[PDB]
Amino acid sequence: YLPAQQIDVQSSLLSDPSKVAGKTYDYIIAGGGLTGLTVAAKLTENPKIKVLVIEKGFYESNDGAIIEDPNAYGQIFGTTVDQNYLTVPLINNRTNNIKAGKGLGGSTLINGDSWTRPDKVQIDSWEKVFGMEGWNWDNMFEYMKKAEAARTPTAAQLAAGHSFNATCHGTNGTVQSGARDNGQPWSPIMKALMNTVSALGVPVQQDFLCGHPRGVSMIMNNLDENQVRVDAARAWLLPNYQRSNLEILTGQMVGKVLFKQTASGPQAVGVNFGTNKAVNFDVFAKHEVLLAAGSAISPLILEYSGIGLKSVLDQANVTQLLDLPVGINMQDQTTTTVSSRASSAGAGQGQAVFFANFTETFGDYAPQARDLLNTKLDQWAEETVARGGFHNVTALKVQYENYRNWLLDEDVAFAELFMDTEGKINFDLWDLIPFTRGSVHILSSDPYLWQFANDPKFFLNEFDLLGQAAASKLARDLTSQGAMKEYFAGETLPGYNLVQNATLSQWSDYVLQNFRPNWHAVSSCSMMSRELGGVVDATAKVYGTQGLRVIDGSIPPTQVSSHVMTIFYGMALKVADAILDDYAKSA
Amino acid sequence: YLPAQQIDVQSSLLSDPSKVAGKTYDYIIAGGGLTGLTVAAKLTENPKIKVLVIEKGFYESNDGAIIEDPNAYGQIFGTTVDQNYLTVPLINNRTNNIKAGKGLGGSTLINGDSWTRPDKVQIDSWEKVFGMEGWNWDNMFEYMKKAEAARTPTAAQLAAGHSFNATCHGTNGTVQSGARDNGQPWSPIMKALMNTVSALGVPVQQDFLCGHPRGVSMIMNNLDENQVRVDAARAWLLPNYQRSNLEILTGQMVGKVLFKQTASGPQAVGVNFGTNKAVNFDVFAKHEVLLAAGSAISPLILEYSGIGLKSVLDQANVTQLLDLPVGINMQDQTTTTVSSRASSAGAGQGQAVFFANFTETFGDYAPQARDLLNTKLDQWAEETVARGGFHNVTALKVQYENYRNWLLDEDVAFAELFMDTEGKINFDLWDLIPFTRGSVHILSSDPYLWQFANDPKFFLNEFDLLGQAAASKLARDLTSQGAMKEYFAGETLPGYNLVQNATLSQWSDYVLQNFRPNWHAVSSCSMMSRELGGVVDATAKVYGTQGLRVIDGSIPPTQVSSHVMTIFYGMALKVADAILDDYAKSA
Ligand SMILES: *[C@@H]1O[C@H](CO)[C@@H](O[C@@H]2O[C@H](CO)[C@@H](O[C@@H]3O[C@H](CO)[C@@H](O)[C@H](O[C@H]4O[C@H](CO)[C@@H](O)[C@H](O)[C@@H]4O[C@H]4O[C@H](CO)[C@@H](O)[C@H](O)[C@@H]4O)[C@@H]3O)[C@H](O)[C@H]2NC(C)=O)[C@H](O)[C@H]1NC(C)=O
Ligand SMILES: *[C@@H]1O[C@H](CO)[C@@H](O[C@@H]2O[C@H](CO)[C@@H](O[C@@H]3O[C@H](CO)[C@@H](O)[C@H](O[C@H]4O[C@H](CO)[C@@H](O)[C@H](O)[C@@H]4O[C@H]4O[C@H](CO)[C@@H](O)[C@H](O)[C@@H]4O)[C@@H]3O)[C@H](O)[C@H]2NC(C)=O)[C@H](O)[C@H]1NC(C)=O
Ligand SMILES: Cc1cc2nc3c(=O)[nH]c(=O)nc-3n(C[C@H](O)[C@H](O)[C@H](O)COP(=O)(O)OP(=O)(O)OC[C@H]3O[C@@H](n4cnc5c(N)ncnc54)[C@H](O)[C@@H]3O)c2cc1C
Ligand SMILES: Cc1cc2nc3c(=O)[nH]c(=O)nc-3n(C[C@H](O)[C@H](O)[C@H](O)COP(=O)(O)OP(=O)(O)OC[C@H]3O[C@@H](n4cnc5c(N)ncnc54)[C@H](O)[C@@H]3O)c2cc1C
Ligand SMILES: *[C@@H]1O[C@H](CO)[C@@H](O[C@@H]2O[C@H](CO)[C@@H](O)[C@H](O)[C@H]2NC(C)=O)[C@H](O)[C@H]1NC(C)=O
Ligand SMILES: *[C@@H]1O[C@H](CO)[C@@H](O[C@@H]2O[C@H](CO)[C@@H](O)[C@H](O)[C@H]2NC(C)=O)[C@H](O)[C@H]1NC(C)=O
Ligand SMILES: *[C@@H]1O[C@H](CO)[C@@H](O)[C@H](O)[C@H]1NC(C)=O
Ligand SMILES: *[C@@H]1O[C@H](CO)[C@@H](O)[C@H](O)[C@H]1NC(C)=O
Ligand SMILES: *[C@@H]1O[C@H](CO)[C@@H](O)[C@H](O)[C@H]1NC(C)=O
Ligand SMILES: *[C@@H]1O[C@H](CO)[C@@H](O)[C@H](O)[C@H]1NC(C)=O
Repeated sequence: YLPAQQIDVQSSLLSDPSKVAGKTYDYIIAGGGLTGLTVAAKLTENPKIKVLVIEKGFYESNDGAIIEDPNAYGQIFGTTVDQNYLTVPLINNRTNNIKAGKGLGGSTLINGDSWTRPDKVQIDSWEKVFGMEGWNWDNMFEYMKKAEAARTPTAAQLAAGHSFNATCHGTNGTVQSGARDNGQPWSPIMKALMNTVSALGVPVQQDFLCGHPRGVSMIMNNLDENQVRVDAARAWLLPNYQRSNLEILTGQMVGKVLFKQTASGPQAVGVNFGTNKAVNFDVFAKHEVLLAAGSAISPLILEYSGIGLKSVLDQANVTQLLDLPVGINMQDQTTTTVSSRASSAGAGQGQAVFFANFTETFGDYAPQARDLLNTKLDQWAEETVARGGFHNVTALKVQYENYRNWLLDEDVAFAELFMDTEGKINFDLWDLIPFTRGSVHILSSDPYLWQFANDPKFFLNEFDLLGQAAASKLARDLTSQGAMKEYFAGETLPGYNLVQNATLSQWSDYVLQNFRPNWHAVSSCSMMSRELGGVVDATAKVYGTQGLRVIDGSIPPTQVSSHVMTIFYGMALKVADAILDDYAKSA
Repeated sequence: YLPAQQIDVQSSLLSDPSKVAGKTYDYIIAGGGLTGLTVAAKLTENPKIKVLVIEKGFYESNDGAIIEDPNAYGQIFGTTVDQNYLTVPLINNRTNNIKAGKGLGGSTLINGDSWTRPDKVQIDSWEKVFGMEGWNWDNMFEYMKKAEAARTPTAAQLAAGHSFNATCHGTNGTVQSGARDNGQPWSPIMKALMNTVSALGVPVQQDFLCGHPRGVSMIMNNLDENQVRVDAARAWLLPNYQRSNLEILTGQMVGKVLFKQTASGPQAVGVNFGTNKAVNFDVFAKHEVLLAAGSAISPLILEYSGIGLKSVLDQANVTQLLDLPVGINMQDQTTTTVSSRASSAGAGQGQAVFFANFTETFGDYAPQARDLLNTKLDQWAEETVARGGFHNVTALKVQYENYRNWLLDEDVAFAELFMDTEGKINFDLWDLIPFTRGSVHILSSDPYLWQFANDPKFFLNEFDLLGQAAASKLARDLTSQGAMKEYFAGETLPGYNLVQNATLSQWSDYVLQNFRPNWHAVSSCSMMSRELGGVVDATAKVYGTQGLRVIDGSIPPTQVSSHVMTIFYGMALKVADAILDDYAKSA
């Protein structure tokens, strides 16, 4: 990594709210994150469309290594670029922190840069199970390829374990992708891990952009040729910020959507934005207001605007405009870490990802886990609804059956074991397919206080705890197994904190105390049929409203066995097309 | 509590940075918290003194119950009024959150409202040991009384356990103080606790405003007659915000102090403030720049400005202007909670505080603890300096000896067991007098990124851990002892998480995993002689600089066996007098 030249984009953007207050744009986008900027860029390709992006943070892509270098991952946490949202006290009786980016590019500023794609069956379920017409793998694959420009791996990258299936990578898109390569010798552990699991009959070197992410592979990252993080601002704003029809207001928060009443429901006419209950401004949209503030916030903006569950709104003292199941169905994953020291021979760079299916994760407990899936769905659905994770047991059962189908019938990756080397055998791992459903709701009426109860309800579903415990056990087992054993130089985490012969039950206890949110919450404004409990339709329009869409990570109706940037970019592009279709239909 | 109609002070304050950018004020106060507002109010009593307060947050005193009602304590955590600073990963390998207020009044907006005063010997040591002229109990007692307007407890409050030594309470000051009374029947547990410890020879009903806070008493709160939290904005800004010479810029952060080089060192000439590396402005001070951004932030502002330890500034890429031990010596306390359910008879409202001295805290381990204090000071001092908590072992040993003196010779309260009732026997407790010394340093040069390493170094000193373990055991033991037993309905925390017969060693392991910061960090810019490692002198001037003072919680050179609002108000008043003395000397 070399700190190259960075355009000071911020100095050409707006930071004075009085410059936009009371103005009228075609579209107002709340949140200049992944989806917000993608859509902003696509909308402003048409010179007649004036778009205002209101972003809480600022331009941070020129911050140097802490943002630009993928290898500095994590150092930005705790800075002003980290939203650092606080959850309610979780199952272990501690609040947890939600990492999320604050600044143009949102969480793409601070993420791990892992570039993989969901399983075809997961995206197909959006159309086939959730009724979202056109949201299927074939369509999304095209949009996902359209978003990226992949570079093929070098010889050393291939030898380290990379495997590139050229049919799955777009080569002409906006977001560059390629193998992370920090200049260090390649650790042999990625290959060792592949050799270990391939001896168990686990697929290896499947290209994770191809539709069936399974087994152990090295992955692409969203890095340019200079190994610079291609956050969404760099990809979509940097090239386009001089467009006169694209206005970016930084340092300001959208608090609520402004509506006018029509015969066909509330029509969004603008937003109230600002920084405080007494420092806020109205700004108007001729066409639509697009919420792209991230899955933790977009539901809140709706609730602050009077759209949400009456029970939530009443408690918050917000007059209800529309009853919609906003802020429920939220699905984040639980992450645990199993870390071991690698021998000197195992030193070097490299990450490998193991997308373990149901049986690989559960191993000898597979039969028992299968029995639970086959018999407890109704009970789990009832309990999830009872704790406020969802509102319609029948509709939730559909989701559970969908996940069950994936896990037992479709060989979908259940757990992701993310291995980092750099002198260790470090596994960050998470059960990808939670049965728990969480909630994210406002607690009071002033949007600028941002008083919310963000409750992912981790491990309130027993299967998620078992799944995480089994995945964690698997990481430990894999580390001192087969070819991996050669490089194993002692476990440090849990290390002495958990007996080496730990059973699934002991791992469960350990995991309950030592997990963190995966910070990949989705489905807080679920895009699914209204009858299934959706908040937004297939064009991301909030049901019962006009001129209002939620276009971010709040809308995926399911978790995916993948890193979400790819699908979110594809989703943002698809939604931009829908918005533009509507624009064209108004003359 | 009853929500009354509140004045919208925010609308009369500044939120546009362009309105102050480039102006010259007499004084610029970075941080409109407890000390910042107190000083700003005192300085602007003189109509010719133009003061600018730059506050990161806004006016929040009219937010309703979440701020105004002391009984809503903690609901504000996680909102925009909570700084929610992240520490580095602590001894338990978890980062922890630092609650701190963000808005006019700072942490007085979100605090527990406990109004108690330090021990006379602790304040006397500032002058006697640390060499800070005029900083002694007699002087501070008067200043502390001048800040407050106390109400005597009612008959019911007295019968519940209140006790007042009228000679210690100011009755004409600005911050009202009185018994919290939420209208509920008084729990009998405060009296039961007093009866329990009084059987053991522990003092009860000592007035904790009188100089020797010891034993179990009920305490005053900073509440007006309407039971409204008297935060510092309410007390000092609300009455005075129409002053034409008092300008408050909200929503902006001071990032660094601007200096002009003189013969006698750097002269502060103003500050750079704003919200981002590319969105910031300069504003100038004719007289002085006063840092009052809180003990977690003032040291950082100095470091961002080039004042601090070379090793820190080099790592952060900040050119050093002055080498001073900024951001070390930091002392926060560790808090643990021992919570038990109370029988129905113990129901009701009421808080009681046990200021436990050394022997009461350690009980049977007293002899062993005393041995540690008598023999390990030098070792601890070396180890504290080695881990970066301080820079001069000899000077640190002075602090250690001072603390040892307090504990062993002066009967100073060593641990505070803060009891809440309301259906429980809930003890939040902390060792008040830490031997550990933490650090708080910038990690990079952009102030607006706020990339820092806030490291309280909790439990890196063995005595602190022992002290916290012993205090925690004491809380458990007291709960089911003597008169307390009647109301004891079973422990819930640690409850099953720690065996009921837990030894001190088992408590230590427990405490290590289950503690939180007390959020009372002081001494990050210690007010002590330069030779002892001071950052500011007895008039709060940063050594080696002109026109620059640190006037907040960063400056107390020692922890105090008390809630700090009282002493911080007293300190701010004393510092205001020092500032005005200098103002007068410049014509
Ligand atoms: C906070 O986090 C830090 C950092 O992670 C924790 O500190 C690390 O703690 C781990 C232990 O949990 C420790 O790892 C040991 O390192 C030793 C080298 O100094 C190794 O000898 C040791 O290996 C043995 O134990 C492993 C774990 O059980 C086995 O996997 C391994 O094969 C080894 O087992 C052999 O030896 C043991 C002797 O204990 C014997 O009983 C076995 O049967 C077998 O013969 C560990 O790998 C790290 O060195 C620590 N330090 C750092 C910086 O990493 C700290 O514990 C955490 N604190 C809390 C409160 O959680
Ligand atoms: C997260 O926090 C929640 C909330 O605090 C935790 O849930 C609470 O957990 C505690 C236990 O740790 C539990 O308290 C028990 O409640 C029971 C009633 O429901 C009581 O019967 C029980 O009392 C016995 O145990 C206490 C603790 O040891 C003793 O102090 C007490 O005297 C009792 O012990 C006597 O009785 C038993 C048999 O009854 C005997 O064997 C003993 O030797 C002795 O004679 C506890 O008070 C709370 O009910 C839980 N729930 C709530 C809502 O508070 C949760 O565990 C935490 N989660 C994690 C992961 O840490
Ligand atoms: C720690 C972490 C690691 C991750 N690692 C990976 C990875 O390795 N691979 C991967 O593919 N994905 C990863 N992700 C996920 C990916 O970054 C997110 O899914 C993606 O950025 C979500 O896009 P979005 O548009 O939904 O929201 P975001 O990108 O979060 O953007 C939302 C934007 O809204 C702004 N905002 C918030 N509130 C308001 C308001 N009230 N008004 C105006 N603006 C507001 C925020 O500042 C932000 O810029 C990671 C995310 C995190 C947090
Ligand atoms: C959770 C909690 C509970 C507490 N309970 C009690 C109690 O019960 N009794 C008691 O006596 N004390 C209590 N305190 C302690 C008391 O509230 C604090 O000690 C006191 O407010 C510290 O005053 P200060 O002036 O140092 O800083 P603060 O009051 O914190 O004020 C600092 C101010 O600076 C602002 N600021 C921060 N960074 C910047 C920047 N870069 N530029 C401009 N402004 C900035 C902050 O927004 C804030 O308003 C508690 C504190 C906390 C956090
Ligand atoms: C999960 O993938 C495994 C491959 O790793 C699938 O195949 C079975 O693998 C298990 C152990 O890994 C073996 O016991 C079986 O013998 C394998 N099958 C055959 C035909 O050999 C397994 O089917 C996948 N699970 C699901 C639910 O799809
Ligand atoms: C801690 O306070 C205890 C009281 O709980 C002190 O003990 C009393 O000390 C006085 C002497 O000043 C004696 O007259 C009493 O008989 C003592 N006995 C007890 C156990 O009550 C104790 O001295 C204090 N400890 C320190 C270190 O000051
Ligand atoms: C290659 O990609 C195609 C889709 O284009 C997919 O069908 C096939 O399974 C992929 N193979 C591997 C090994 O990734
Ligand atoms: C509950 O969800 C099921 C499945 O979508 C649906 O058939 C039913 O209409 C929903 N119930 C109501 C009353 O909406
Ligand atoms: C009463 O307060 C005075 C200080 O004003 C103090 O000197 C005296 O000791 C106090 N009395 C008791 C009993 O604490
Ligand atoms: C170390 O501290 C001691 C005690 O204050 C002092 O005498 C000595 O001068 C200090 N520092 C230096 C620079 O040596």
